[PDB]
Order: sequence, then structure tokens, then C-alpha cells
Amino acid sequence: SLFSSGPYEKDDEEADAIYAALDKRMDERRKERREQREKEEIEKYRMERPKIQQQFSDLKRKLAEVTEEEWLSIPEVGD
Amino acid sequence: KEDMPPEHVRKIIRDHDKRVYLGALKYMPHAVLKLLENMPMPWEQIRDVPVLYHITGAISFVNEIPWVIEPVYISQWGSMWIMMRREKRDRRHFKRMRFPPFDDEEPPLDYADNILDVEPLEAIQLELDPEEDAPVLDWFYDHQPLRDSRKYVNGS
Amino acid sequence: VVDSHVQYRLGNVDAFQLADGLQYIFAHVGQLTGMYRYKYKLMRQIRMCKDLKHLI
Amino acid sequence: DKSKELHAIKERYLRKFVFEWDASEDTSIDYNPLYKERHQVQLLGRGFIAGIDLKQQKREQSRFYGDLMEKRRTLEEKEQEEARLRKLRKKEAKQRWDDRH
RNA sequence: ACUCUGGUUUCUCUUCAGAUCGCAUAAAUCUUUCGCACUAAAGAUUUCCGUGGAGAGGAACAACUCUGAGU
Repeated sequence: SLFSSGPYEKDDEEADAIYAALDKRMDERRKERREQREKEEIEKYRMERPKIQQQFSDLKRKLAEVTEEEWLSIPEVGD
Repeated sequence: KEDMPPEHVRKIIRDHDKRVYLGALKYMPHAVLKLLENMPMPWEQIRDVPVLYHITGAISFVNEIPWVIEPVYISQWGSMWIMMRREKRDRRHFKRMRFPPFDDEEPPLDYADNILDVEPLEAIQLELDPEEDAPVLDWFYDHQPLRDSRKYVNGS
Repeated sequence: VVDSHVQYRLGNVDAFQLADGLQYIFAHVGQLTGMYRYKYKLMRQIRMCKDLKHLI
Repeated sequence: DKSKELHAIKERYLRKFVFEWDASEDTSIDYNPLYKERHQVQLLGRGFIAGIDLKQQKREQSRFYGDLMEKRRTLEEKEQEEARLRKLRKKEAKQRWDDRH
């Protein structure tokens, strides 16, 4: 935004609140069905294709149970 | 609210918290679309419209919608068709107006200075014979033909 | 469009000239205004207008 | 056209901002005489295609129904039509006299 | 043949609406398809242009033509 910073006061905050309320009111036209479809679509997308971090989170959490003494015991690949 | 004198918006737009002004500027394509869709018809010289204008003059929408009765609209445009053909047959040297009206950087004209007191030359209204066009000659060329008549339309 | 209308209102041109100028403006948007480059799909609309001219 | 037809039989059984369309996009390039020269509508000699000049349509119409009326109309009907045409042509001539260069 | 509701106009809010919600017609995004995608099709979503139905509220002037009911 070209007006990210500037003379912002209580009247500017009121104007921004009014215009945001107007935008919300405009979005109310199809808000329920649009948000329902968005939630269903994102849920099915996450269920079908899981992010790699999600796939490795199980092993990441199972990896917590390790002593600090074993960390120093990690060898190299010289053998 | 109620409609205000047209001189108020005139003075406001003559004289000109930036957040209000910037937020009002966002809806400009609606202003363009409502101005263009309320465009006067060739048979109208002046078309007064209800206007919702920002208090700071940053924007002004033409509030109304172009509601026209389909048979009346089609008949008016058929009469326009006849008149246009007659005029083009009459005028062999028809001159199209300059494609880019006004200078590239000519300051915009002030309506209260050179448009307010100038009356239109004429409209493209077709002449209607009273013997056959008796039921329609009273309102065939109005901004909204029977808007104020309770019998023919539902209301305002 | 507004400049053509104010030109008619001043009285310089006739109402027939005003209507013909509006027809030319709405049939020659691409020539009078550089719109097609910024939005390619708009070009389609332009052809429509020209087609409509060929129709009228 | 016949070569176009026989060809048809065989075939079936065997950037730039362009403002104006290209002529190759045209259709209705037929070989059948029944489809090239299509018999226009004569709406009983009383209906006319929209937009076109009424006088041009009257002049270029097939004049079949005019012959039909001049053959079928009785003498009184002929007099009635002649009087109506006289009055209409008088009005048209008055309009033409008013609209002169 | 006598009584009694339901009035019309306009403004605003809420909700439903697959109804040609619209006898009109745009834009964006994604996927797919063969080209090599303004000059291209398919599928889907969404946003705008603005309607209909129902309800509620406001104010404007009409109160029994009609719809009927009670006779």
C-alpha cells in the first residue's frame, strides 16, 4: 500500500472502520456459502495432499524422546 | 436523509484526515459505471438524475438505474432510426465532431460557468402526427414516460 | 463521452452530430483509447463493437 | 461447384491485436444451388425485414403478390387500392417537397 | 338487496431464492484439453452488474372498487 503510514488519527480510524464494515456488508451477500465451500475445499485439499512438514511431524515428535548423551554418539560416515 | 440543494456539491467540488478521501476513492469504477449506464438518450436534452456525492467531493455516484419500458424504448429507438436515416439522407456533408473533444490538456469546463445557462439547441425527437399517434404523443419523449401516472405504471 | 455531451450542450454541434459521435466513440474504443494492450480479453469486446457496426 | 460437391462426398466418407476478423473465418461457402441462392421470405408481400429502407424493399421485392392481387382483386377492390395508393403517394410527395436540398 | 378484514405509494433492514432469480449478459482464479491461448474450447469456484419471494420497521394518503367473509 502506498499509504501504509501517514497522518492517522481517531477520524482516520473511524473512516477505516466504516469502510471495513461496508466491505464486510458487501461480502455478506454470499458469505455463508462461500465460507462453507472454502472450508470444505481446504479440508479436502489438506486431507488429499498433506504438506511434507505434516508428514514428518509424527517422526519429529517421536524423535523428541532421545537423551542428550546419545547426540554426542552420532558417528560420521567414515566406516 | 433528504436531498440537498445542488449548489452545495457544486461548491464542495469547486473548493477541492486523508483517510476518508482515500477510502471514498476506492469505489471509482462504480462511479464510472453508474455515470455511463445513466447516459441520456438521443431524444433527451437534459436528464436530471439523483446523485449520491461524497461530502469531501472525492466521488459522486449516479444513484438511479436506467429503468425503461421495453415497448416504449424500442419504439423510441425506431423513431430515432427513422430520424437518423432522414437526416443522413438530407445532410450530404455531415461532419463528425472532433474525435478527441477538447484539448489534450484543456482544463475541464465548469458546469456553472458555460453549461448551466446555455439551453440545448434541439433534440432528435421525431415529429408525431396527432391523428394516429394520439395516445402516445403526450409522453413518447419524456425522461420516464408515465412515471407520475398511477394508472399505467405501479408508481415512482 | 462526457466531453462529447458537453460539446453538444455548448451548442457547437447538432444533436445528430452528438449521437453520431457517441456511436463512433463506442465503435472505435480501441483506436481512440489504448485499452487492448493492458487487458487482452478486452480486444474481444472491441471486435463485438465493430461487428455491431457492420450489423447497423 | 460440382467438384466442390463430389469432393464433399469424398471427404465425409474418407502476438497481434487483430481488430477485424479474417475472411477465412467466413462460413456459408456452399456448393448446392439450393443453399447459395436461398429463396428469401415474402411475407405475403406485406412484411419487411427490419432496418432496411422500406422503399428499397418495396422496389426489390419479387412482385409475385402484386401480380396475384392484380389478378384476383375485383374492380371495386382495385379502385379502393388505387385511391389508397393515391393518398399515400400524395402524402409522400408532400414530404419529399418539404424535404428538399 | 344490508355489515367486517385484506388498501395503495415510497424508504430501509433481514432471509430464502436452479426461477430465462436476468425474454440480458461481464470479469477473475484453478484444473483439463489439444495448439506452440484476446484472437480456445471444456469443467469448477468466486466477485461484480439487479432482480424476484417472504418478513419486519419507518412515513405518505386512501379508507370499502375488488377478493371475499358475515347475510
